[PDB]
Amino acid sequence: LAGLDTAIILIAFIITAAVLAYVAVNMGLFVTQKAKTTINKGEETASTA
Amino acid sequence: LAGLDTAIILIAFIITAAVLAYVAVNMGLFVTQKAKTTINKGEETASTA
Amino acid sequence: LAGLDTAIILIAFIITAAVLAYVAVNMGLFVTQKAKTTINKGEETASTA
Amino acid sequence: LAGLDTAIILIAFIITAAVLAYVAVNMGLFVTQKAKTTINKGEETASTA
Amino acid sequence: LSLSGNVLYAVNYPTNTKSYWMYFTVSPSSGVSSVDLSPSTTAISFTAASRGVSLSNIYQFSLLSVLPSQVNNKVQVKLGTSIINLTLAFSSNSAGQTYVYYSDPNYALLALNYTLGQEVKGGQLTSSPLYIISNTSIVASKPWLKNDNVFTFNISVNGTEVEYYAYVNKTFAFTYPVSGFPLAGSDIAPAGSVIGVMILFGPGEATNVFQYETVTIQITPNIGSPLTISQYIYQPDGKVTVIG
Amino acid sequence: LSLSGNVLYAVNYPTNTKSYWMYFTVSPSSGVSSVDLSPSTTAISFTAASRGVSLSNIYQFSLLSVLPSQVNNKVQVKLGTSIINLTLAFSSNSAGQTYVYYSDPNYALLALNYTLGQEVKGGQLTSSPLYIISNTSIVASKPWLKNDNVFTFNISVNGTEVEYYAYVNKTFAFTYPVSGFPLAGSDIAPAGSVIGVMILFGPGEATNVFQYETVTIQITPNIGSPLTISQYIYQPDGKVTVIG
Amino acid sequence: DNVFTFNISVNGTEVEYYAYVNKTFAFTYPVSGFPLAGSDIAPAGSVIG
Ligand SMILES: *[C@@H]1O[C@H](CO)[C@@H](O[C@@H]2O[C@H](CO[C@H]3O[C@H](CO)[C@@H](O)[C@H](O)[C@@H]3O)[C@@H](O)[C@H](O)[C@H]2NC(C)=O)[C@H](O)[C@H]1NC(C)=O
Ligand SMILES: *[C@@H]1O[C@H](CO)[C@@H](O[C@@H]2O[C@H](CO[C@H]3O[C@H](CO)[C@@H](O)[C@H](O)[C@@H]3O)[C@@H](O)[C@H](O)[C@H]2NC(C)=O)[C@H](O)[C@H]1NC(C)=O
Ligand SMILES: *[C@@H]1O[C@H](CO)[C@@H](O[C@@H]2O[C@H](CO[C@H]3O[C@H](CO)[C@@H](O)[C@H](O)[C@@H]3O)[C@@H](O)[C@H](O)[C@H]2NC(C)=O)[C@H](O)[C@H]1NC(C)=O
Ligand SMILES: *[C@@H]1O[C@H](CO)[C@@H](O[C@@H]2O[C@H](CO[C@H]3O[C@H](CO)[C@@H](O)[C@H](O)[C@@H]3O)[C@@H](O)[C@H](O)[C@H]2NC(C)=O)[C@H](O)[C@H]1NC(C)=O
Ligand SMILES: *[C@@H]1O[C@H](CO)[C@@H](O[C@@H]2O[C@H](CO[C@H]3O[C@H](CO)[C@@H](O)[C@H](O)[C@@H]3O)[C@@H](O)[C@H](O)[C@H]2NC(C)=O)[C@H](O)[C@H]1NC(C)=O
Ligand SMILES: *[C@@H]1O[C@H](CO)[C@@H](O[C@@H]2O[C@H](CO[C@H]3O[C@H](CO)[C@@H](O)[C@H](O)[C@@H]3O)[C@@H](O)[C@H](O)[C@H]2NC(C)=O)[C@H](O)[C@H]1NC(C)=O
Ligand SMILES: *[C@@H]1O[C@H](CO)[C@@H](O[C@@H]2O[C@H](CO[C@H]3O[C@H](CO)[C@@H](O)[C@H](O)[C@@H]3O)[C@@H](O)[C@H](O)[C@H]2NC(C)=O)[C@H](O)[C@H]1NC(C)=O
Ligand SMILES: *[C@@H]1O[C@H](CO)[C@@H](O[C@@H]2O[C@H](CO[C@H]3O[C@H](CO)[C@@H](O)[C@H](O)[C@@H]3O)[C@@H](O)[C@H](O)[C@H]2NC(C)=O)[C@H](O)[C@H]1NC(C)=O
Ligand SMILES: *[C@@H]1O[C@H](CO)[C@@H](O[C@@H]2O[C@H](CO[C@H]3O[C@H](CO)[C@@H](O)[C@H](O)[C@@H]3O)[C@@H](O)[C@H](O)[C@H]2NC(C)=O)[C@H](O)[C@H]1NC(C)=O
Ligand SMILES: *[C@@H]1O[C@H](CO)[C@@H](O[C@@H]2O[C@H](CO[C@H]3O[C@H](CO)[C@@H](O)[C@H](O)[C@@H]3O)[C@@H](O)[C@H](O)[C@H]2NC(C)=O)[C@H](O)[C@H]1NC(C)=O
Ligand SMILES: *[C@@H]1O[C@H](CO)[C@@H](O[C@@H]2O[C@H](CO[C@H]3O[C@H](CO)[C@@H](O)[C@H](O)[C@@H]3O)[C@@H](O)[C@H](O)[C@H]2NC(C)=O)[C@H](O)[C@H]1NC(C)=O
Ligand SMILES: *[C@@H]1O[C@H](CO)[C@@H](O[C@@H]2O[C@H](CO[C@H]3O[C@H](CO)[C@@H](O)[C@H](O)[C@@H]3O)[C@@H](O)[C@H](O)[C@H]2NC(C)=O)[C@H](O)[C@H]1NC(C)=O
Ligand SMILES: *[C@@H]1O[C@H](CO)[C@@H](O[C@@H]2O[C@H](CO[C@H]3O[C@H](CO)[C@@H](O)[C@H](O)[C@@H]3O)[C@@H](O)[C@H](O)[C@H]2NC(C)=O)[C@H](O)[C@H]1NC(C)=O
Repeated sequence: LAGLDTAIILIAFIITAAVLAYVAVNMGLFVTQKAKTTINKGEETASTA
Repeated sequence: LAGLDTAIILIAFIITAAVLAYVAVNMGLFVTQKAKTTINKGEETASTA
Repeated sequence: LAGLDTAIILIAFIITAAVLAYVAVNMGLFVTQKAKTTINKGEETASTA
Repeated sequence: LAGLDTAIILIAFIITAAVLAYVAVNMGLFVTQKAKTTINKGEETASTA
Repeated sequence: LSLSGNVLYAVNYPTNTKSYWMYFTVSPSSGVSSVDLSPSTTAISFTAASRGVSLSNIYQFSLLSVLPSQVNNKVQVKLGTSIINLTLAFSSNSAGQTYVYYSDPNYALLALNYTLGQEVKGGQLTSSPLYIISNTSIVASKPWLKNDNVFTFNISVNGTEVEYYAYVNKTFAFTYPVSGFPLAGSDIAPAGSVIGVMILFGPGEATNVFQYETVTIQITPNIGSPLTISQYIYQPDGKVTVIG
Repeated sequence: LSLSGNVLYAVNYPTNTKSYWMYFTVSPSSGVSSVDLSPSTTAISFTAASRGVSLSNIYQFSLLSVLPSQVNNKVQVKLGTSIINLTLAFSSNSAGQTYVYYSDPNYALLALNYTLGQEVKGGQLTSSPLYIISNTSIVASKPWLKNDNVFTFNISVNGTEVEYYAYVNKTFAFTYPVSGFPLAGSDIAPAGSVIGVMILFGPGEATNVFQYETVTIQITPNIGSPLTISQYIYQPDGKVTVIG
Repeated sequence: DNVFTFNISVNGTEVEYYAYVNKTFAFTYPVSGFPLAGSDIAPAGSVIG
């Protein structure tokens, strides 16, 4: 038993960490692309006149 | 008997661990989405001016 | 007789294990909800400013 | 008898816990090496340009 | 379940007096196991706590139950003399399985209008809460459609824009397959499937737009942890707005 | 997946009344592991929230499934008397593996036109949403091509410019290999491969150009985090424009 | 006790008010983005004086 129930908490905590991994990677891909776009618009703002 | 009563403590401890699994996964899904939203609002706060 | 008295110890030990099952499940439901509440208050403490 | 049958549940539960031990140690060795490899590839991705 | 897309919110923009629908995408978490999404077993709750709105279960229908042959070529557009059969459930093959999905919420809505009208016609359902028409002239003959919530969407047929008017009797949710779903007929989302969830607001919850408010949605299947979704909603910024 | 190139957007420049395609390049992030890109399992969503356009899955086809022998020497140009076989999938060898790629979106489009026409001919697909012709005279005999979305591209054959007209039935996306792809036949992008993603607009989404608007694309494979791509689009400045 | 003055305009006429302050104290009031009148809660995107 000590492991069976302990195996239930391992499965669940893996899934819980994998959900943070999923969100953090997606949102890093998002924000870094917002940064890419912003850097481009910043250069365009400095060059165009 | 040694197993019959021992089988009562296994059933109960499984349910107890499954209840933590249920709560931890739900609350991880919740907090990671609060993080997603926060990351978005942080970028919006840095970009909007 | 060997079984009659042996049947008295089985009934009693079942009840004894069922009492632990009752307590452990109740107290797991309690503590996991204290965890849920705490996780919420932790996020609120990190977000509110 | 109370011990003979009780000795059957001890042998079995030891084996059951040893099986979790076997799996958890193997899979920890696996995932920590996936982490090692990932950390290396992350540095290589930051350095190579 | 994990939230596996943005949460989209639709309103009568720019006027923002009335609320139309929310759309979001879900999938089984970390690819580990399948989830039963049958609307008999599963609940979807919706709460906007600030305004005291709390619906314990809005989930009514699923297109996961529906085979492509039940919806394709069964709604049609009269463009003058010509009559065009619509294809709504798209499909593709891998490893001898047919995958089924709806490319957008508009084809999902039309497939649902058909399915629910067909279930009313078959006596399996008392009334459809959704009614979709291209012809608005009909509404004068059907006065119950005057007061319930209405929104519009366009599809293209023979390269021509067709506007449909969707009439919604009460706030309800439905689900439909988006990718990785070979189990057509089942209501089960397998691991590595992607499921669209759409909430259409009725005249109660539609009454004014969500602003400066927290909206919580929770999907609770019969096995496993529920998925709880929460957004604080700022003023909506377009016909559709990304809220989360 | 990481976005591993610029996002290119094509329109009927300078008139800017109509929208043709978007192209961008993706690769598995930081070289760590492979990604399944099969169009049965994966979704690509497209949303232009301002105008209420929201497509939950537009991904239909992949040339990652396609061996060079299935496309090379299988489309041809009649330059007067002479007939020239095209090579579309380029290939090279390293360590006993054959790498496969398409040098540009034009050869990828022709390889897809062939592949989908061949799948229709084989009864595996009901209709191709893409049809590509050099001869425009044909269009009068095929009135369904009159109203769907059309764009043109040129390739050079025997040093002569050949214009092709691409007719697009509905908004769809496809993927094709660009480099580091030895796994031809598989739909799997291995770590250190580069995959072209191309979205062709149908007559619905084509109807007017994106300006002063946010466009979001999301690629969601069956395992791992989705890649979410977002651009605010200013007025497009050429036949192709770099939007992100 | 401490006294300061401020002017408001009423019927285009300057009215001087004298404010008498017994002890050092602070108060808050809404400046923008505050629909929650009655609550003492500053919502996200409100501005409080
Ligand atoms: C496009 O949609 C139509 C309406 O749902 C559908 O008509 C129905 O057809 C079924 C049986 O199909 C046969 O007959 C139809 C003509 O009615 C033919 O188009 C088809 O090839 C078959 O021969 C019939 O039971 C039902 O009453 C019809 N409904 C209506 C309102 O007419 C069409 O079949 C369908 N497909 C095509 C190719 O037009
Ligand atoms: C959504 O379901 C409605 C039923 O709940 C259905 O209304 C019925 O419509 C049929 C006739 O349908 C054909 O004609 C219409 C135009 O009149 C086409 O748009 C449609 O594609 C079909 O070819 C009618 O006999 C019946 O009386 C109606 N029933 C009710 C309750 O009003 C709607 O047609 C359907 N929406 C769509 C877009 O199909
Ligand atoms: C919402 O509930 C209404 C009252 O319960 C109901 O109104 C009744 O409609 C029936 C039949 O007309 C409609 O049937 C389908 C539903 O199966 C509608 O989608 C469509 O618009 C048909 O016109 C009518 O005989 C009856 O007199 C009405 N009664 C009352 C009290 O209003 C609506 O049908 C139902 N759904 C919608 C979409 O409004
Ligand atoms: C939508 O419903 C209308 C009434 O419910 C119906 O109009 C009725 O139809 C005829 C007249 O023919 C119409 O046909 C064409 C094409 O549908 C229309 O564009 C045109 O303007 C005509 O009105 C007539 O018997 C009846 O009195 C009409 N009723 C009304 C109130 O106009 C429409 O035909 C139908 N479809 C469309 C596309 O509007
Ligand atoms: C969705 O379809 C509508 C009808 O199928 C179409 O409206 C028709 O178009 C013109 C009027 O111009 C419209 O154009 C803008 C932008 O599309 C609309 O926002 C505006 O409100 C105008 O209505 C007209 O010839 C025709 O009578 C219209 N028909 C109806 C029923 O309104 C819409 O243009 C089309 N797109 C959108 C975004 O709504
Ligand atoms: C260039 O493209 C042609 C069209 O796809 C292709 O013709 C096809 O050929 C296959 C079998 O190939 C043999 O026969 C062809 C002539 O048809 C020879 O060129 C080739 O050397 C082989 O001997 C045939 O099954 C199919 O019907 C043909 N299709 C058509 C439309 O004619 C050519 O093979 C290909 N290569 C060359 C070198 O011309
Ligand atoms: C590419 O176009 C060239 C003309 O722009 C053409 O050169 C001329 O060819 C003709 C006919 O002779 C060739 O026929 C075949 C082509 O399929 C060749 O394999 C063969 O060797 C012949 O040379 C010739 O009368 C004329 O002199 C050529 N023009 C010049 C300036 O030299 C090419 O043949 C053609 N190539 C292909 C592969 O189609
Ligand atoms: C894209 O796929 C189309 C099929 O979906 C295909 O149309 C078919 O064309 C064949 C004949 O193909 C040969 O001839 C044309 C010029 O007529 C060449 O451009 C081409 O390279 C081939 O050598 C015809 O038998 C059939 O009826 C057509 N099918 C349909 C549905 O129209 C297109 O040819 C193809 N595009 C290209 C550039 O190959
Ligand atoms: C987009 O969808 C149209 C309707 O579903 C369809 O029109 C039908 O086309 C068929 C066959 O003609 C075409 O076949 C291929 C598709 O496999 C086309 O790429 C090519 O242009 C061929 O000419 C025709 O028999 C039928 O009458 C048409 N029916 C209708 C209602 O339009 C288109 O084929 C399809 N694809 C494209 C590229 O437009
Ligand atoms: C594109 O399709 C046309 C018709 O679908 C076809 O024209 C038909 O072909 C012949 C006449 O010969 C033509 O051949 C050359 C080379 O293709 C042309 O440049 C020239 O102008 C001739 O027209 C005839 O039987 C038929 O009536 C023609 N039909 C029409 C409408 O013109 C073209 O040959 C074909 N290819 C090209 C390159 O245009
Ligand atoms: C889509 O709308 C087109 C008009 O915008 C229409 O083309 C015109 O069609 C008419 C009538 O001819 C067609 O009738 C059926 C359509 O059901 C076709 O299968 C058939 O091949 C005929 O061509 C024609 O007078 C006119 O010349 C066409 N216009 C042009 C510019 O070519 C299409 O027929 C229609 N398609 C469908 C499938 O409804
Ligand atoms: C792409 O190929 C076209 C045909 O294969 C070719 O058009 C032919 O060229 C001339 C006309 O000059 C064109 O030149 C400019 C710049 O290329 C074009 O933008 C302009 O619109 C003219 O059309 C003519 O002899 C021939 O008839 C044309 N053929 C057709 C079908 O238009 C284009 O020049 C070539 N390049 C581009 C950038 O479009
Ligand atoms: C605020 O309101 C005061 C009374 O409501 C007013 O004072 C009255 O104005 C004049 C005297 O001139 C004043 O003007 C300057 C600039 O405003 C002051 O700084 C200066 O100290 C003078 O007092 C007089 O007719 C009347 O009796 C004054 N009343 C009182 C009670 O002083 C202030 O002028 C006005 N503005 C400011 C900035 O204090």
